[PDB]
This record gives sequence, C-alpha cells and structure tokens, in this order.
Amino acid sequence: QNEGHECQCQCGSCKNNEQCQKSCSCPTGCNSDDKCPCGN
Repeated sequence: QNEGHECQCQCGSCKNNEQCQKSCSCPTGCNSDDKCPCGN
C-alpha cells in the first residue's frame, strides 16, 4: 500500500521521491534534513 503514510516532509530529500511521499517513516514535523528519519 502506501506503507508509510502521506510524508509531505518539506525536506528536498523527501520532496523529490514519490516513493517516500507514500512510503516515508517520519513524523509530520520532519521538515529538516537534520531531523529526517526517512528510509529513502
């Protein structure tokens, strides 16, 4: 499915890969590379 959730993380590292967009494992707060726990 969208095995993560709606990522929407304002991190460039997120905001590029539609993989993480739906398959990201970060909290809503993740809008900073510093605090990007994303497995993509």
